Amino acid sequence: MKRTWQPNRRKRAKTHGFRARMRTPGGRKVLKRRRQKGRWRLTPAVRK
Amino acid sequence: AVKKFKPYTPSRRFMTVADFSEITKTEPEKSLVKPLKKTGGRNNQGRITVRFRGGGHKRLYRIIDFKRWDKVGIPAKVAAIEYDPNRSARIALLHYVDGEKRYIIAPDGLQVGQQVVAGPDAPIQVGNALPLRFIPVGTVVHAVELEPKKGAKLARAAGTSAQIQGREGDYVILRLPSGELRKVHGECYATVGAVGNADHKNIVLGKAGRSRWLGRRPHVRGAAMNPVDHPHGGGEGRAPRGRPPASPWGWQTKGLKTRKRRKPSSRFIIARRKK
RNA sequence: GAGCUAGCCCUGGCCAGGGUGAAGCUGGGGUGAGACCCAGUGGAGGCCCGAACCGGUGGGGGAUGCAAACCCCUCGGAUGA
RNA sequence: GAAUGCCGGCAUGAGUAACGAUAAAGAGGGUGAGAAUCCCUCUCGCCGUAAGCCCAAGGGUUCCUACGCAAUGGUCGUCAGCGUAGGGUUAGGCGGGACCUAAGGUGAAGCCGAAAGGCGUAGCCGAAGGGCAGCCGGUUAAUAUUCCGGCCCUUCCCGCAGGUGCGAUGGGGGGACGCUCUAGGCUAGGGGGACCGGAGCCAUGGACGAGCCCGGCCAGAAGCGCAGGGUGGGAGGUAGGCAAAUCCGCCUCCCAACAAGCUCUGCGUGGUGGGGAAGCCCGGGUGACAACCCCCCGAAGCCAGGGAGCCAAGAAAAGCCUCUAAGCACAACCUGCGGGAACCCGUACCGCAAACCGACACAGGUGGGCGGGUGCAAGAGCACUCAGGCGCGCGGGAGAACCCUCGCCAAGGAACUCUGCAAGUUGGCCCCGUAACUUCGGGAGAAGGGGUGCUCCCUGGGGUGAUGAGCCCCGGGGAGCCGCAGUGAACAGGCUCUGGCGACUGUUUACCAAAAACACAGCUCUCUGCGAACUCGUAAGAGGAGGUAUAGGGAGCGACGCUUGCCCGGUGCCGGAAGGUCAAGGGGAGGGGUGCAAGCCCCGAACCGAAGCCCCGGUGAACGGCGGCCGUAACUAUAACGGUCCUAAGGUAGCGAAAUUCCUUGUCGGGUAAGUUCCGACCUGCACGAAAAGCGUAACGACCGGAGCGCUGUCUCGGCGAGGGACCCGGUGAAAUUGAACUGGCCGUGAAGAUGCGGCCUACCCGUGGCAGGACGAAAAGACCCCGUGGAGCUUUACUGCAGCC
RNA sequence: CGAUGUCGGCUCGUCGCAUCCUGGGGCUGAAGAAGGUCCCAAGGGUUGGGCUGUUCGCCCAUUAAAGCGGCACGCGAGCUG
RNA sequence: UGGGAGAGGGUGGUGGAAUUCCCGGAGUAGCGGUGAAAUGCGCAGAUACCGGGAGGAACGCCGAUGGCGAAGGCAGCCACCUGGUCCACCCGUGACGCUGAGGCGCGAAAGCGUGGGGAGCAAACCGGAUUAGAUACCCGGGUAGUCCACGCCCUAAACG
RNA sequence: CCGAGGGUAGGGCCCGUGACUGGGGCGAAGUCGUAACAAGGUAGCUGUACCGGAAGGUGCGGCUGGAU
Ligand SMILES: [K+]
Ligand SMILES: [Mg+2]
Ligand SMILES: [Mg+2]
Ligand SMILES: [Mg+2]
Ligand SMILES: [Mg+2]
Ligand SMILES: [Mg+2]
Ligand SMILES: [Mg+2]
Ligand SMILES: [Mg+2]
Ligand SMILES: [Mg+2]
Ligand SMILES: [Mg+2]
Ligand SMILES: [Mg+2]
Ligand SMILES: [Mg+2]
Ligand SMILES: [Mg+2]
Ligand SMILES: [Mg+2]
Ligand SMILES: [Mg+2]
Ligand SMILES: [Mg+2]
Ligand SMILES: [Mg+2]
Ligand SMILES: [Mg+2]
Ligand SMILES: [Mg+2]
Ligand SMILES: [Mg+2]
Ligand SMILES: [Mg+2]
Ligand SMILES: [Mg+2]
Ligand SMILES: [Mg+2]
Ligand SMILES: [Mg+2]
Ligand SMILES: [Mg+2]
Ligand SMILES: [Mg+2]
Ligand SMILES: [Mg+2]
Ligand SMILES: [Mg+2]
Ligand SMILES: [Mg+2]
Ligand SMILES: [Mg+2]
Ligand SMILES: [Mg+2]
Ligand SMILES: [Mg+2]
Ligand SMILES: [Mg+2]
Ligand SMILES: [Mg+2]
Ligand SMILES: [Mg+2]
Ligand SMILES: [Mg+2]
Ligand SMILES: [Mg+2]
Ligand SMILES: [Mg+2]
Ligand SMILES: [Mg+2]
Ligand SMILES: [Mg+2]
Ligand SMILES: [Mg+2]
Ligand SMILES: [Mg+2]
Ligand SMILES: [Mg+2]
Ligand SMILES: [Mg+2]
Ligand SMILES: [Mg+2]
Ligand SMILES: [Mg+2]
Ligand SMILES: [Mg+2]
Ligand SMILES: [Mg+2]
Ligand SMILES: [Mg+2]
Ligand SMILES: [Mg+2]
Ligand SMILES: [Mg+2]
Ligand SMILES: [Mg+2]
Ligand SMILES: [Mg+2]
Ligand SMILES: [Mg+2]
Ligand SMILES: [Mg+2]
Ligand SMILES: [Mg+2]
Ligand SMILES: [Mg+2]
Ligand SMILES: [Mg+2]
Ligand SMILES: [Mg+2]
Ligand SMILES: [Mg+2]
Ligand SMILES: [Mg+2]
Ligand SMILES: [Mg+2]
Ligand SMILES: [Mg+2]
Ligand SMILES: [Mg+2]
Ligand SMILES: [Mg+2]
Ligand SMILES: [Mg+2]
Ligand SMILES: [Mg+2]
Ligand SMILES: [Mg+2]
Ligand SMILES: [Mg+2]
Ligand SMILES: [Mg+2]
Ligand SMILES: [Mg+2]
Ligand SMILES: [Mg+2]
Ligand SMILES: [Mg+2]
Ligand SMILES: [Mg+2]
Ligand SMILES: [Mg+2]
Ligand SMILES: [Mg+2]
Ligand SMILES: [Mg+2]
Ligand SMILES: [Mg+2]
Ligand SMILES: [Mg+2]
Ligand SMILES: [Mg+2]
Ligand SMILES: [Mg+2]
Ligand SMILES: [Mg+2]
Ligand SMILES: [Mg+2]
Ligand SMILES: [Mg+2]
Ligand SMILES: [Mg+2]
Ligand SMILES: [Mg+2]
Ligand SMILES: [Mg+2]
Ligand SMILES: [Mg+2]
Ligand SMILES: [Mg+2]
Ligand SMILES: [Mg+2]
Ligand SMILES: [Mg+2]
Ligand SMILES: [Mg+2]
Ligand SMILES: [Mg+2]
Ligand SMILES: [Mg+2]
Ligand SMILES: [Mg+2]
Ligand SMILES: [Mg+2]
Ligand SMILES: [Mg+2]
Ligand SMILES: [Mg+2]
Ligand SMILES: [Mg+2]
Ligand SMILES: [Mg+2]
Ligand SMILES: [Mg+2]
Ligand SMILES: [Mg+2]
Ligand SMILES: [Mg+2]
Ligand SMILES: [Mg+2]
Ligand SMILES: [Mg+2]
Ligand SMILES: [Mg+2]
Ligand SMILES: [Mg+2]
Ligand SMILES: [Mg+2]
Ligand SMILES: [Mg+2]
Ligand SMILES: [Mg+2]
Ligand SMILES: [Mg+2]
Ligand SMILES: [Mg+2]
Ligand SMILES: [Mg+2]
Ligand SMILES: [Mg+2]
Ligand SMILES: [Mg+2]
Ligand SMILES: [Mg+2]
Ligand SMILES: [Mg+2]
Ligand SMILES: [Mg+2]
Ligand SMILES: [Mg+2]
Ligand SMILES: [Mg+2]
Ligand SMILES: [Mg+2]
Ligand SMILES: [Mg+2]
Ligand SMILES: [Mg+2]
Ligand SMILES: [Mg+2]
Ligand SMILES: [Mg+2]
Ligand SMILES: [Mg+2]
Ligand SMILES: [Mg+2]
Ligand SMILES: [Mg+2]
Ligand SMILES: [Mg+2]
Ligand SMILES: [Mg+2]
Ligand SMILES: [Mg+2]
Ligand SMILES: [Mg+2]
Ligand SMILES: [Mg+2]
Ligand SMILES: [Mg+2]
Ligand SMILES: [Mg+2]
Ligand SMILES: [Mg+2]
Ligand SMILES: [Mg+2]
Ligand SMILES: [Mg+2]
Ligand SMILES: [Mg+2]
Ligand SMILES: [Mg+2]
Ligand SMILES: [Mg+2]
Ligand SMILES: [Mg+2]
Ligand SMILES: [Mg+2]
Ligand SMILES: [Mg+2]
Ligand SMILES: [Mg+2]
Ligand SMILES: [Mg+2]
Ligand SMILES: [Mg+2]
Ligand SMILES: [Mg+2]
Ligand SMILES: [Mg+2]
Ligand SMILES: [Mg+2]
Ligand SMILES: [Mg+2]
Ligand SMILES: [Mg+2]
Ligand SMILES: [Mg+2]
Ligand SMILES: [Mg+2]
Ligand SMILES: [Mg+2]
Ligand SMILES: [Mg+2]
Ligand SMILES: [Mg+2]
Ligand SMILES: [Mg+2]
Ligand SMILES: [Mg+2]
Ligand SMILES: [Mg+2]
Ligand SMILES: [Mg+2]
Ligand SMILES: [Mg+2]
Ligand SMILES: [Mg+2]
Ligand SMILES: [Mg+2]
Ligand SMILES: [Mg+2]
Ligand SMILES: [Mg+2]
Ligand SMILES: [Mg+2]
Ligand SMILES: [Mg+2]
Ligand SMILES: [Mg+2]
Ligand SMILES: [Mg+2]
Ligand SMILES: [Mg+2]
Ligand SMILES: [Mg+2]
Ligand SMILES: [Mg+2]
Ligand SMILES: [Mg+2]
Ligand SMILES: [Mg+2]
Ligand SMILES: [Mg+2]
Ligand SMILES: [Mg+2]
Ligand SMILES: [Mg+2]
Ligand SMILES: [Mg+2]
Ligand SMILES: [Mg+2]
Ligand SMILES: [Mg+2]
Ligand SMILES: [Mg+2]
Ligand SMILES: [Mg+2]
Ligand SMILES: [Mg+2]
Ligand SMILES: [Mg+2]
Ligand SMILES: [Mg+2]
Ligand SMILES: [Mg+2]
Ligand SMILES: [Mg+2]
Ligand SMILES: [Mg+2]
Ligand SMILES: [Mg+2]
Ligand SMILES: [Mg+2]
Ligand SMILES: [Mg+2]
Ligand SMILES: [Mg+2]
Ligand SMILES: [Mg+2]
Ligand SMILES: [Mg+2]
Ligand SMILES: [Mg+2]
Ligand SMILES: [Mg+2]
Ligand SMILES: [Mg+2]
Ligand SMILES: [Mg+2]
Ligand SMILES: [Mg+2]
Ligand SMILES: [Mg+2]
Ligand SMILES: [Mg+2]
Ligand SMILES: [Mg+2]
Ligand SMILES: [Mg+2]
Ligand SMILES: [Mg+2]
Ligand SMILES: [Mg+2]
Ligand SMILES: [Mg+2]
Ligand SMILES: [Mg+2]
Ligand SMILES: [Mg+2]
Ligand SMILES: [Mg+2]
Ligand SMILES: [Mg+2]
Ligand SMILES: [Mg+2]
Ligand SMILES: [Mg+2]
Ligand SMILES: [Mg+2]
Ligand SMILES: [Mg+2]
Ligand SMILES: [Mg+2]
Ligand SMILES: [Mg+2]
Ligand SMILES: [Mg+2]
Ligand SMILES: [Mg+2]
Ligand SMILES: [Mg+2]
Ligand SMILES: [Mg+2]
Ligand SMILES: [Mg+2]
Ligand SMILES: [Mg+2]
Ligand SMILES: [Mg+2]
Ligand SMILES: [Mg+2]
Ligand SMILES: [Mg+2]
Ligand SMILES: [Mg+2]
Ligand SMILES: [Mg+2]
Ligand SMILES: [Mg+2]
Ligand SMILES: [Mg+2]
Ligand SMILES: [Mg+2]
Ligand SMILES: [Mg+2]
Ligand SMILES: [Mg+2]
Ligand SMILES: [Mg+2]
Ligand SMILES: [Mg+2]
Ligand SMILES: [Mg+2]
Ligand SMILES: [Mg+2]
Ligand SMILES: [Mg+2]
Ligand SMILES: [Mg+2]
Ligand SMILES: [Mg+2]
Ligand SMILES: [Mg+2]
Ligand SMILES: [Mg+2]
Ligand SMILES: [Mg+2]
Ligand SMILES: [Mg+2]
Ligand SMILES: [Mg+2]
Ligand SMILES: [Mg+2]
Ligand SMILES: [Mg+2]
Ligand SMILES: [Mg+2]
Ligand SMILES: [Mg+2]
Ligand SMILES: [Mg+2]
Ligand SMILES: [Mg+2]
Ligand SMILES: [Mg+2]
Ligand SMILES: [Mg+2]
Ligand SMILES: [Mg+2]
Ligand SMILES: [Mg+2]
Ligand SMILES: [Mg+2]
Ligand SMILES: [Mg+2]
Ligand SMILES: [Mg+2]
Ligand SMILES: [Mg+2]
Ligand SMILES: [Mg+2]
Ligand SMILES: [Mg+2]
Ligand SMILES: [Mg+2]
Ligand SMILES: [Mg+2]
Ligand SMILES: [Mg+2]
Ligand SMILES: [Mg+2]
């Protein structure tokens, strides 16, 4: 049947992307924390 | 004269439509339409604030002239009577001798080809607009400004009218569509005559699809819900109210007056409504 | 977190074929004039049958499955909410 | 040593289930150490509104080639979407950007918020919508509307020439629009030809033929032809389109009006460039100087911004045209021609799937376009087939039980069973014919029947064409032929009567309920005078609504018909400028602390003092409620009638053993051989009853009862047969579970149901296929139940608060 | 209670005997025939249907007879639901 | 042809009396109702009086033993539209007539449907009295209805 | 071919019968009340509507076949 993951590059970048995170207190904390944690990617990869 | 249908579907048995016979133009004046932003009942938060709205036919808004004192003394010709989907009344297209074109709502009896005019000296004729002080007591009247130069506010729906009943200082007494007796300032403009298309009220939508075409989505009785949803929700089997009938938000809904008490305009309502 | 799902907004797309034959129109009759009747024209409808499409009624299978809801047969809607 | 402990390793089950659609295989020849599985050939089967082809999304090198086979591949592997390497994606015209705006998002102005932040006009962003210039063929192992060829085209820059009041982010026009139906003319596509071109062919009884087989085009600028779309012309006035305006709007006059003219597309033609089958031979070469013609069918596509009708009344902005303003008229713009200039990103490949979403090469899911032929009334249905693509990545045998999917069945025909569950029956088209009832539409495909193939003859109309031939479409009659059977295969209702519920089409518990539940038109009550009420928000601000009482919110009822009785004492809501109570506050009688005192300080009576409450009224489609006992008639029985107690008032009409009836299978009637169900009645209604509506109701229903006809493997009552498994052999090889086990029966005993204790009995050791009685078998720390001063949802006249409102 | 699945039906039986029938008997208010009642006896047998989920029961038509109980109200790792 | 009388019909408008309600004023201890009363209304200021206003319905006197219409029926006043009818003259047509099964139209009240309207009146209903009872008569309330438009109903002691 | 008739199916009309139900007629001495006849003690009658154990009552409009 129809599953829950329906990839969509525009939806991925616009929802979880770098610029969505920086435009919001919570998202900037998500960036702060993933940097402190030393994540290799701060943001989901989408090819655009 | 509402038009019936033969019962050749279950829904056509009761469905009635307007006759549209007063209509002489069937596409709007391009320079007077603009897109009507459909809301679904949602405010600027995205939140539903008026339940069960949405999904009705697309409409363009006809810009209507509810002032009519921008062009005092300039006569106009009535060029057409058109369908307006944004109101119950029909609208009338006016050609001013200016060349300027404007929509007013079509009073009852207005005939294509006649002239109308606005101002303190206008004849007392169906279609004409005067400040209230110059309209003779007894006159049936519509599209009544409620405060000078703020725009026509009262008696705009199909068939409605206000009657001038008397005068008192700067104010005149109106019997509003609802029966209420209210002082309105004399400088407030009104238009002579009742609003047209009085058969509107006798339309029988006939089926649920018709409500859907108007942007009306199904209304769910609180008695059909659960207690998390509504004061009337719950109960094994069917259930009477079991408490004073209440809204979704808890407040009582049979009799409870809701006009704010200390409202400055109370000094101007003479007698609350009738019937 | 509304890339699932629920609702709404904006902008596009889709619905083989067959059937029924509303109003109106025209003519004929009718009458004081009419209502009205008749025939032709017409092509209405949350109209009918049925694919796509959307469903999920009953039964059988499946039950460490092909599948964490599927398969077969059957069945509902299919110009409309 | 235990924690259903944690991490890891390794066992058991077991060579067991399984190896993922039952569309299907066989052989020969290659290659290789090795071949059912790789390659080639021939035979066979499967898809063909796809299981083929082209887009988009998503994926991201999987594409092509060489070399490989450890692992991945459910077996094998020499093969591969796998490993290593090399190569491969070429655009002014395709898509997107250097254009436009939609929702929405953002946001100079501005507004609001403890902070964070929330709003918000313009503007900006934002596309699968608007707008915009490339078609046909060739080439690569792999890209191509991109490279090449041929023919076309756009914008920008500069120039030359001609022309003009040139000039805009401003004004105006235009862009610019719905649904259903649809005309004319075309094209796409397809059928046929005795015509043109073609390698060949004559089989096996016949055919050298008007034979078989194959093909008979595609693009194309200007011009012209055809079909359409768009559009009046002139003058005078002018106060409107937030400056101006010759524009546009409005008024008047004149000429034109199915037209014409001008303009723009579509199609045809068109200089020219291409392509070009079968077969034969080895992707290619031939065929081939290939031919490239005629007739017919014909779109849902094109002309298009076409036409008609209808109500629910159908985006915006730019490009573009016109108008003028600053300006500038040496400029500038329009037109024609010439030269120059023309950037960024995508382009491989999969794409209904082994490359996307489902942990898997997963029977699931995934939007748009093309989707050929013949027959079946039509069609995208169905059968078979084209082009094209496949046989589904374990096989070989055997022909047990049993299971699955399937076929048939003597006599019977629902006797099966909770139930005709299931499966039969019926089944398309044509014609005949069709009841109660009805809201006059319907019920209706009611029911029930007859026809249906092929041949010959006569004959009617229509389209194309010419008015004819041909082609093509719709028919009428007559005479016959065959078989068991002519919608001969595939696809295609069983029917009727009678109840309950719900009017109806719709909607719902994604994944155990599709319903009588929700919704629904419609009815009523109620709130709401507009800065509405109401809703979200601390607010600003929104929605309501650019609406205005024929409107908007809330509530109940639920088409329609006939109706909806009595009670306002309690609760609610509505009304009541009196009275009673009533907080802060006003007032200050009268005290008190202190000080030498002026003072300073604290308490404080009457009285005045809001909402609320009390109190007085109203109000039922507001919350709700609508009695008891005893007696009585000239047979009896029963009480129209009476007595009395109580109530705020004692249930009306209608209906009633009911989706409600306890006693109950009430009683009587019907249906049946027989009827706890069903239907119709009766009424002592445990415990109907009038908008939580009452009683009905045509039509409707995958709703739930009862009955009958038809027909059946449901059954008496089972038999046979098919295929896929089960079974045997080769290959690969799990799982839950498991204290250890050397693990029998009875009668007893035992924590009360013993392989394990006692006595007796029986029993050589180990397997395979089967069956499920036990191992209180597995699974899941029982959902029931109780317990915990455990939790959560919900309610209210429980408590106590808060928002909100007064 | 770290689970002993709970009515009825179907299938499949097996057992007890306080015996429904068949066999053998005594007493009889046993003429005969048919019964009544008790004794012995478990070898076998003990029907088909209507109603209801029903067990049971009632009814229809038969019968030699239409027996009563146990087996976790026998039997859901056998089926139904 | 010339004239007449008339509540004949339809439409539009419009006048004054009275009632009820509302607002202001003034005033206070009852009003109302009957056979008598009670319910009811009234110190929260009723009744009685004055002024203002809203609204509906019916038109006093004239008015009659009157008039008109086929009937049912028709009454303030104005205008418009329209019917029947009588008289005069003796002008025109030349029996063109009478009745009339069917058909068609009209048809008081009440009633019904969809809207509107609602002052007074008033089935139902509530209460107070009366009575053995009083589902009546009388009294206080009161909803349909009575009024308008359109569409039905088609009855009558529709009688002379 | 037609054809008595037979069979399948569906209609129409009439007759009988049916739990139960509706009123109607009649029947020496039942119960309730007193609606009409007199102004019948509220003049009666009337078509319609609504209500009530029952006759009846009430509303609307009509008739005199109403008395004084
Ligand atoms: K329980
Ligand atoms: Mg889904
Ligand atoms: Mg889907
Ligand atoms: Mg998605
Ligand atoms: Mg995307
Ligand atoms: Mg996207
Ligand atoms: Mg997206
Ligand atoms: Mg976002
Ligand atoms: Mg982002
Ligand atoms: Mg911050
Ligand atoms: Mg920060
Ligand atoms: Mg990571
Ligand atoms: Mg790094
Ligand atoms: Mg992130
Ligand atoms: Mg109708
Ligand atoms: Mg009709
Ligand atoms: Mg109109
Ligand atoms: Mg516009
Ligand atoms: Mg808006
Ligand atoms: Mg916004
Ligand atoms: Mg709301
Ligand atoms: Mg809404
Ligand atoms: Mg309108
Ligand atoms: Mg409106
Ligand atoms: Mg005012
Ligand atoms: Mg209308
Ligand atoms: Mg209405
Ligand atoms: Mg609408
Ligand atoms: Mg509604
Ligand atoms: Mg509802
Ligand atoms: Mg509920
Ligand atoms: Mg519920
Ligand atoms: Mg919630
Ligand atoms: Mg709550
Ligand atoms: Mg609640
Ligand atoms: Mg409740
Ligand atoms: Mg409930
Ligand atoms: Mg209940
Ligand atoms: Mg419920
Ligand atoms: Mg109930
Ligand atoms: Mg209650
Ligand atoms: Mg409440
Ligand atoms: Mg409130
Ligand atoms: Mg009011
Ligand atoms: Mg369709
Ligand atoms: Mg026709
Ligand atoms: Mg027409
Ligand atoms: Mg339909
Ligand atoms: Mg049909
Ligand atoms: Mg299913
Ligand atoms: Mg589904
Ligand atoms: Mg089935
Ligand atoms: Mg299974
Ligand atoms: Mg499952
Ligand atoms: Mg399936
Ligand atoms: Mg199927
Ligand atoms: Mg079907
Ligand atoms: Mg269809
Ligand atoms: Mg259908
Ligand atoms: Mg230990
Ligand atoms: Mg351990
Ligand atoms: Mg543990
Ligand atoms: Mg562990
Ligand atoms: Mg390790
Ligand atoms: Mg481990
Ligand atoms: Mg291991
Ligand atoms: Mg071991
Ligand atoms: Mg092993
Ligand atoms: Mg092995
Ligand atoms: Mg085993
Ligand atoms: Mg397995
Ligand atoms: Mg498997
Ligand atoms: Mg598997
Ligand atoms: Mg299959
Ligand atoms: Mg095979
Ligand atoms: Mg082979
Ligand atoms: Mg091999
Ligand atoms: Mg090998
Ligand atoms: Mg091969
Ligand atoms: Mg061969
Ligand atoms: Mg095909
Ligand atoms: Mg991937
Ligand atoms: Mg390998
Ligand atoms: Mg190897
Ligand atoms: Mg290998
Ligand atoms: Mg290696
Ligand atoms: Mg492997
Ligand atoms: Mg695999
Ligand atoms: Mg090799
Ligand atoms: Mg690897
Ligand atoms: Mg490549
Ligand atoms: Mg190019
Ligand atoms: Mg571009
Ligand atoms: Mg640039
Ligand atoms: Mg954006
Ligand atoms: Mg953009
Ligand atoms: Mg675009
Ligand atoms: Mg081109
Ligand atoms: Mg190359
Ligand atoms: Mg210019
Ligand atoms: Mg337009
Ligand atoms: Mg438009
Ligand atoms: Mg559009
Ligand atoms: Mg339409
Ligand atoms: Mg072409
Ligand atoms: Mg063809
Ligand atoms: Mg000017
Ligand atoms: Mg075009
Ligand atoms: Mg050559
Ligand atoms: Mg189409
Ligand atoms: Mg078009
Ligand atoms: Mg058009
Ligand atoms: Mg815009
Ligand atoms: Mg200048
Ligand atoms: Mg110059
Ligand atoms: Mg020029
Ligand atoms: Mg650039
Ligand atoms: Mg690039
Ligand atoms: Mg490419
Ligand atoms: Mg698929
Ligand atoms: Mg597709
Ligand atoms: Mg693939
Ligand atoms: Mg997942
Ligand atoms: Mg995996
Ligand atoms: Mg595979
Ligand atoms: Mg797959
Ligand atoms: Mg073909
Ligand atoms: Mg067919
Ligand atoms: Mg295969
Ligand atoms: Mg397949
Ligand atoms: Mg074998
Ligand atoms: Mg199968
Ligand atoms: Mg067969
Ligand atoms: Mg056979
Ligand atoms: Mg048989
Ligand atoms: Mg039978
Ligand atoms: Mg039979
Ligand atoms: Mg049966
Ligand atoms: Mg069932
Ligand atoms: Mg069939
Ligand atoms: Mg019948
Ligand atoms: Mg019939
Ligand atoms: Mg019937
Ligand atoms: Mg019936
Ligand atoms: Mg009918
Ligand atoms: Mg038939
Ligand atoms: Mg025949
Ligand atoms: Mg034949
Ligand atoms: Mg023969
Ligand atoms: Mg069918
Ligand atoms: Mg329902
Ligand atoms: Mg329904
Ligand atoms: Mg119902
Ligand atoms: Mg109904
Ligand atoms: Mg309904
Ligand atoms: Mg439907
Ligand atoms: Mg469900
Ligand atoms: Mg569920
Ligand atoms: Mg659930
Ligand atoms: Mg679920
Ligand atoms: Mg299910
Ligand atoms: Mg359903
Ligand atoms: Mg529901
Ligand atoms: Mg309904
Ligand atoms: Mg209703
Ligand atoms: Mg209403
Ligand atoms: Mg709030
Ligand atoms: Mg705050
Ligand atoms: Mg707004
Ligand atoms: Mg409303
Ligand atoms: Mg409902
Ligand atoms: Mg309901
Ligand atoms: Mg009460
Ligand atoms: Mg009260
Ligand atoms: Mg009360
Ligand atoms: Mg209660
Ligand atoms: Mg109570
Ligand atoms: Mg009643
Ligand atoms: Mg009963
Ligand atoms: Mg009942
Ligand atoms: Mg029930
Ligand atoms: Mg009950
Ligand atoms: Mg019972
Ligand atoms: Mg019972
Ligand atoms: Mg019984
Ligand atoms: Mg019987
Ligand atoms: Mg009884
Ligand atoms: Mg009751
Ligand atoms: Mg209720
Ligand atoms: Mg019904
Ligand atoms: Mg009826
Ligand atoms: Mg019915
Ligand atoms: Mg249904
Ligand atoms: Mg259903
Ligand atoms: Mg049956
Ligand atoms: Mg039967
Ligand atoms: Mg069988
Ligand atoms: Mg077999
Ligand atoms: Mg062997
Ligand atoms: Mg092996
Ligand atoms: Mg392996
Ligand atoms: Mg051991
Ligand atoms: Mg051992
Ligand atoms: Mg052992
Ligand atoms: Mg043993
Ligand atoms: Mg024991
Ligand atoms: Mg034992
Ligand atoms: Mg032992
Ligand atoms: Mg031992
Ligand atoms: Mg021992
Ligand atoms: Mg032992
Ligand atoms: Mg022992
Ligand atoms: Mg033994
Ligand atoms: Mg074995
Ligand atoms: Mg075995
Ligand atoms: Mg076992
Ligand atoms: Mg077992
Ligand atoms: Mg087994
Ligand atoms: Mg145990
Ligand atoms: Mg066991
Ligand atoms: Mg066990
Ligand atoms: Mg489990
Ligand atoms: Mg636990
Ligand atoms: Mg536990
Ligand atoms: Mg548990
Ligand atoms: Mg529970
Ligand atoms: Mg317990
Ligand atoms: Mg406690
Ligand atoms: Mg405790
Ligand atoms: Mg607790
Ligand atoms: Mg337990
Ligand atoms: Mg356990
Ligand atoms: Mg248990
Ligand atoms: Mg367990
Ligand atoms: Mg059985
Ligand atoms: Mg014996
Ligand atoms: Mg025996
Ligand atoms: Mg025995
Ligand atoms: Mg039984
Ligand atoms: Mg039992
Ligand atoms: Mg029983
Ligand atoms: Mg037993
Ligand atoms: Mg025992
Ligand atoms: Mg027991
Ligand atoms: Mg028991
Ligand atoms: Mg048992
Ligand atoms: Mg059992
Ligand atoms: Mg089971
Ligand atoms: Mg069981
Ligand atoms: Mg078990
Ligand atoms: Mg067991
Ligand atoms: Mg007093
Ligand atoms: Mg006083
Ligand atoms: Mg009034
Ligand atoms: Mg004469
Ligand atoms: Mg003469
Ligand atoms: Mg009448
Ligand atoms: Mg009384
Ligand atoms: Mg007395
Ligand atoms: Mg009244
Ligand atoms: Mg008379
Ligand atoms: Mg009397
Ligand atoms: Mg008397
Ligand atoms: Mg009397
Ligand atoms: Mg009365």
